[PDB]
Amino acid sequence: EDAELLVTVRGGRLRGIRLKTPGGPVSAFLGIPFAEPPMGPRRFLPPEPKQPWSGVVDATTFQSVCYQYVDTLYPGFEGTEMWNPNRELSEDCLYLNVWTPYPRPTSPTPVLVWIYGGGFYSGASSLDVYDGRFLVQAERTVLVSMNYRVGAFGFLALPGSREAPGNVGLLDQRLALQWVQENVAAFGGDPTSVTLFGESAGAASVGMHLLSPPSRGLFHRAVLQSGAPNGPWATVGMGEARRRATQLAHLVGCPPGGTGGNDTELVACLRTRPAQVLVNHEWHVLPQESVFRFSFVPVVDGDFLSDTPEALINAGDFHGLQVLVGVVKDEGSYFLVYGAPGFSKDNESLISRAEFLAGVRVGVPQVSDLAAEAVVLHYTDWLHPEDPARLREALSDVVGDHNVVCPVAQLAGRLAAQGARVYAYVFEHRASTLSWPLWMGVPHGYEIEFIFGIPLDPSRNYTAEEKIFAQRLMRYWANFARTGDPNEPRDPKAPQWPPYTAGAQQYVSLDLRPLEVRRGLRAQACAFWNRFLPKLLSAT
Amino acid sequence: EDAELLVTVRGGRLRGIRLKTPGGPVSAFLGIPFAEPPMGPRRFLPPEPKQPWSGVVDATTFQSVCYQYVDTLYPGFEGTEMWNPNRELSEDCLYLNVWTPYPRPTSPTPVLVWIYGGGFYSGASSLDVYDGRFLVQAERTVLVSMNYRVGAFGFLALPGSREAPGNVGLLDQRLALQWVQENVAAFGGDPTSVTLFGESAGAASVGMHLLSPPSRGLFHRAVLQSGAPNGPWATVGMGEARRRATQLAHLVGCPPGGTGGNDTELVACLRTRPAQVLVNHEWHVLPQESVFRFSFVPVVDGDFLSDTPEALINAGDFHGLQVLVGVVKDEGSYFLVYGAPGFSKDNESLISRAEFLAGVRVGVPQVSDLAAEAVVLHYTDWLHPEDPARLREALSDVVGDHNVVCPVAQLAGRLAAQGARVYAYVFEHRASTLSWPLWMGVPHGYEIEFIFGIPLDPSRNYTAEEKIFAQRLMRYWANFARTGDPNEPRDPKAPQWPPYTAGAQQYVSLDLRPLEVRRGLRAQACAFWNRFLPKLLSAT
Ligand SMILES: NC(=O)c1cc[n+](CCCn2ccnc2/C=N/O)cc1
Ligand SMILES: NC(=O)c1cc[n+](CCCn2ccnc2/C=N/O)cc1
Repeated sequence: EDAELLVTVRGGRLRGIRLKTPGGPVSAFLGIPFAEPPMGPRRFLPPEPKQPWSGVVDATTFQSVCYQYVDTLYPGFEGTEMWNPNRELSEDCLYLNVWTPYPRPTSPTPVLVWIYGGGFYSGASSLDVYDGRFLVQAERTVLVSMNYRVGAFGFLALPGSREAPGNVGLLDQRLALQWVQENVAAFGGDPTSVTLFGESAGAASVGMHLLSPPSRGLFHRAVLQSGAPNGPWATVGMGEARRRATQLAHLVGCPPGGTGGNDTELVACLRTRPAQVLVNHEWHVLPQESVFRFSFVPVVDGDFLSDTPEALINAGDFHGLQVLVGVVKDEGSYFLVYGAPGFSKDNESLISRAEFLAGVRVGVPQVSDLAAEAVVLHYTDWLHPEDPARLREALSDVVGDHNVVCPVAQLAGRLAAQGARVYAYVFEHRASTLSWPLWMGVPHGYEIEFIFGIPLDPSRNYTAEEKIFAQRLMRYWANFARTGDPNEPRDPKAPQWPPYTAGAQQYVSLDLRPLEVRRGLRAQACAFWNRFLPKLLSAT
Repeated sequence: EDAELLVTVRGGRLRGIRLKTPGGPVSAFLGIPFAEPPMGPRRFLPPEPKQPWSGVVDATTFQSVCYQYVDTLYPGFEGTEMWNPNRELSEDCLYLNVWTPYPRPTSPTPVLVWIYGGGFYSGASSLDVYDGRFLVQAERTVLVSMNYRVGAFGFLALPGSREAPGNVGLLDQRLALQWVQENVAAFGGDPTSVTLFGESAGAASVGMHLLSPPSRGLFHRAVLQSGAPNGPWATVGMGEARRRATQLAHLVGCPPGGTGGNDTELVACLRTRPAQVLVNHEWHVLPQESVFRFSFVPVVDGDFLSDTPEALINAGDFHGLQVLVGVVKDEGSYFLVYGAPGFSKDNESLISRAEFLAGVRVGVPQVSDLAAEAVVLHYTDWLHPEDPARLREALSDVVGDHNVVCPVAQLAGRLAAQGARVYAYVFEHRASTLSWPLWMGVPHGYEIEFIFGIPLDPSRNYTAEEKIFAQRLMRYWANFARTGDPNEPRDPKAPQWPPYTAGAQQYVSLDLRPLEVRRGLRAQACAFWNRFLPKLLSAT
């Protein structure tokens, strides 16, 4: 037994495991319980801190994945199954993982806290692409990642009641952040240099912690990848959250016909149902047929979020804060094979204009007929209004701009103009091992494997240029964690990454080629979403 | 060493296995290849007989399941998992199984041949509910069950071409019937007393072998359980079969962008696609939103079926043939949860009047607005036209009568009036271990476990009375297989089972109570489907 695999924390002792990288070993502590199991009477309730334990807790393997829907659209397909749970499903899932270099750093080291995405209905910290053994070995930093409750178990909200207050999945993340403040020093980490970074729903979660006062004192830097809290999918109304929760209870037989009419007996009936029963009816509570919309998401309850995320961003101070935001080239292509008519991953998806007009109503739900007419005007090439290849790219840009790119550009503009130093990027490299069709380009979620240094894994068929590209990306994220600046504090030979300002709107392209500075995060297209369309809906 | 576990057939030698029953041992020969693997260039082609092999083929375990869609509507639910494949999926699946008593019968024994159901898109002969160790031990008969290609691999039809002629899944069953004629004597079976029996799509398959001359001379008695070849779901036209096959090719990228669209190049493109790719787009070719409809079913091609099953039944002679038909009480309740609005297995499914009107358009597709009005009249109790419990039962009877009961009642009428001795039953016992909700009553598919003597398995939690009831049904089915008459030839004390005639229309009820003769297989309801509705559609 080695001396660096035994660590004592405020709850007790843990035995870690020594992972192996092509360039040196690394210590890991996988499966640390940071909360009591939210089972039985504690379902839908905020997390309670883990009670101290006797003996040594085995932290050599990942723990259970929180109960979640499992994607069955393309069974056996690598592109979809790489995001499915790789452990057993259980409500006993509130566990975090810590990677630390070997030998353990004798000086305090910056800490990176990863929050997985998955539309607030799925995801796990044990996926292969979230392996932090390569980022910790190459850049000698401390990586922490936790599981949080997703779906109804983490975001079912009956606003007003105390049996289902909502946003408990966000409280799972906050409790894990407090755990890092109280225990990351035992692993060689600096609790005064914590960098939150997440992707999609994790990026939205990172943004919601910026807007929540109790969570702001737990980290110092933020990285939002392909997501933002002001997105049209990230939050839901107090009344809509009550309707979605009530219909879910109706589908599972709650309340028993017909006694009961208050939230106390409604939640009491939900707590008796098996976990899989609630999951099988999760998608049946959405109001409309749509893509990029999810049943149970964070709610604006006045507690965790005192107001809407857009309001908190406009009227907030962000001085002394470094933020790194960015998107991929084709944000919307991934979500079109999940409901848009005429789209299939097994053909070229050469849609007609009739299918394009129907896809706009699916990609942009809850809009008037006039608002839909404005969308098809701005995204139609009127020289070739019937070209299937251009209509395919157009609908991909419609979903991408409406859901990811423009809410990110809106957030990045307000952050830089209110004190924060913001850096922006656009990931434009398609991995050579990508199993999705070519017409999707660089889809949503496929920059994560390069940030985590997955191409360094010799058992995978990546190219030599992609391995160098992975190390360069790991340097950017690490430099931003230590200094708050992605540039190398002493490098003059490499091109510089200029900050993003509301006026110049400068960003860089991440590719196999060196850095290239550009201007405008789709400024012309996002002016329609952020400026005009709000006013087009105010007048019905 | 047991000598009765080594059998030589016309292809080679086989090593069997001796299974255990609470009343004695039984020899089993599971996984006997009866055809060459239909892979590569043989996909969509008729089966070729298995060429003789050297050595000894191991017949001690079930072989692979044919490629098929897997139900993911209720993951982990016993009611649906029990029909999913229990072996690896592979196109190498043409294997049959033989159960024979120990000691091997020294006299020729009648042979039962089982054909599984599953809407021609799924099913396997290796399911636990199809285990023939109990029927063979208790009644000392020979039970044979085979796999046949389902879905597109067994019923994709481009009529006209020889690259995808259609009905090859039915030809897989015929080749297994010819195998029984040539080799069942080696197991102690009588090839002059072969009794076909299937359920749902298997029952329709048994009915289609009665109407095909080449298959007629391979068996002598037939049992059709909850299915008939004249059902609105069992067949499809040559034009519709071409449209469904062409769209499936389009969804998988066939033909390539700029290639000719003839049948030779189209089937050649489908043979290059992986098996799972064709399965993932199987349900995307149905024309309308409907229940109890399946993509690739047998086609009326003029070869296997010279005319429609309805025509061949009317213009056919059935003298010297004993048929046993029957249905369960609640045939339609199972299919409601797959798409009828307001239906869910986890609540009471107390639908409204508006949901009932929408469910009629789903349960009875392809009909005009006036035809749907007539269905609403016959199945609405106008004294309580909005009672949710009565509307739930009404839509269950709508789907049950339209798809199962009335197509069965018409088949039994024309058979008895044209020389065949027909016996009819109605299964009315709900199993005590049934996991489906109580409002479904006796769902479709849950009499099979009692015919196969599953309650005799000690590991199951069935009641004592259900074991005696299982032995009764095994006696009825065996007596029919032996003599063509389900009644006991030695016991005049038990109530007799009278034949079904076109005038008296007599049947019996099967439950824990003794036999009870009734009259009319939904005579008033089926007169609407079999007599009036065809005339209502002729005048549009
Ligand atoms: N069982 C169903 O009918 C069903 C419907 C919709 N979904 C939503 C798929 C997820 N999705 C939709 C739009 N974008 C996404 C995200 N995919 O990662 C799943 C299942
Ligand atoms: N949304 C889908 O991908 C889909 C899956 C399965 N189906 C068919 C389910 C099975 N079924 C439908 C109607 N009747 C049945 C019988 N099931 O046993 C339809 C659509």
